[PDB]
Amino acid sequence: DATRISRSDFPADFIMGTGSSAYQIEGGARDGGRGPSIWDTFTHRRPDMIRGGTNGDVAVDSYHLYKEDVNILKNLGLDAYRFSISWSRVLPGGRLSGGVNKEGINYYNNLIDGLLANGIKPFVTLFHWDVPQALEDEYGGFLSPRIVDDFCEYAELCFWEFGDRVKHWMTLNEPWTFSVHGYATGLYAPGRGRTGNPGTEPYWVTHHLLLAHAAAVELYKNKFQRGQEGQIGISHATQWMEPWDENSASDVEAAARALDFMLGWFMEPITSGDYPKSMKKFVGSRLPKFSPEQSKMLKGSYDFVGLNYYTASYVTNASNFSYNTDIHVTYETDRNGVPIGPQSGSDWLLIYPEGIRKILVYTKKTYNVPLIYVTENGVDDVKNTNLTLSEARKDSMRLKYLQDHIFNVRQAMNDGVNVKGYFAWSLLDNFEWGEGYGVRFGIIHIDYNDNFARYPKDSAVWLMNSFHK
Ligand SMILES: OC[C@@H]1[C@@H](O)[C@H](O)[C@@H](O)[C@@H]1NCC1CCCCC1
Repeated sequence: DATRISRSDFPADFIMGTGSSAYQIEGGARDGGRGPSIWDTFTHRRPDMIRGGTNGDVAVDSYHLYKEDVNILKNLGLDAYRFSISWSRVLPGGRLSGGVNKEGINYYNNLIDGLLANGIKPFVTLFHWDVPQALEDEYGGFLSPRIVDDFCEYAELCFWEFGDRVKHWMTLNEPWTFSVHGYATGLYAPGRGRTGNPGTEPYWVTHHLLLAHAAAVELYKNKFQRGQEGQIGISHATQWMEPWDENSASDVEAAARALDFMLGWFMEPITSGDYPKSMKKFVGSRLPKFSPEQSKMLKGSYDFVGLNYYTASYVTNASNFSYNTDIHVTYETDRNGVPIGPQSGSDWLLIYPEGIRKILVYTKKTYNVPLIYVTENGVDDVKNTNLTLSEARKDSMRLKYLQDHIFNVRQAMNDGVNVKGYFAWSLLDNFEWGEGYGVRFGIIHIDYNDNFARYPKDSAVWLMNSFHK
């Protein structure tokens, strides 16, 4: 019975928490010296790409309301909190010569300090998609190898300013999503590929993302880790991939190829220093090569890996060039009119709790990761502006979703997966990228009509009751 899952089913030192990213919650987009990110620009110049034409100028105003969020996190009672630093908040021009923003540094110090004063461990992501527009404009951001050294300078600033208090770092969050939705489908910032080339740019972007991650890891391990004694890893997008027909060799290979193109793309480089065999074969000359020094730097470049999980799909074989077609699979939601899971508030999120278990087991089996966190797992409310607060806060479906997924994490730990922590996504309803504000992922409700007033959902209350202390 999943409804009974609690902290006493986990080791005493198992880490529970919640999450956010800077662009999605902070606001103060031009306050306290922040420079623009590619997401400010995308939402400003291309509001048609956003459901409701909205943007993160104000988001849910966590920049000004940080003390209120810390009070929420204290009452919630979980050990940890995962957030990202906005690169163009601390470095408005992305590179050092664009200026060092002291006030932006003070904001993160205030947040870290409030978190530690309340017994909450900060888990901090350097890059959650908000590339400085200055670097995007000067040289194409992640399209250019120039991004590697600038990300390193930025990482080093953060390690220096915060590393005495921050002990868990992640270089990147979902570089998969960043690369694919930014450069293959062109639906997320910087909006390319839909002037862009979905057949070449996602592979260059991912290549530079990997090299940025490698160089920041090397920087931390060689220059900060002995003095600061923290850990550094990375968070990856995952989706469970199931063969459509369990007895079809062709579907078994296709589901594995889908895993290769989503997770393997990033996991194999940090495991053996090269891309998956299947990507080499299907992408060919369009997949960049790592130099021997790059391979050596990438291999084993983490102290832990976080996985982000939402949903699952059946997979079968497919029937000029583009990342989406290179995978050579067709996704399927149903077997004989039975969907793999029911929909959440979003039609792409089919609830399949076993998938987080299979994705954990798969990651240990294939990549032999010694330390794994679930860095994101969560579900969105059905869209409804007709509900009063007593009704909107009864998130039965999210409560069941978390219970079921956390139960599956425990199952994966019984299978031998060394999971060290689990972070629900998200702490607050927030800006859901291309979907804007209508998609609510929070365990804490936001009232968009009244200065983003916070109110806990039943899921938050159950997390506190079941997992506090
Ligand atoms: O959309 C849910 C969260 C975001 O709010 C967060 O910024 C990000 O890390 C994660 N991506 C979901 C993931 C991305 C594309 C395929 C669907 C599922």
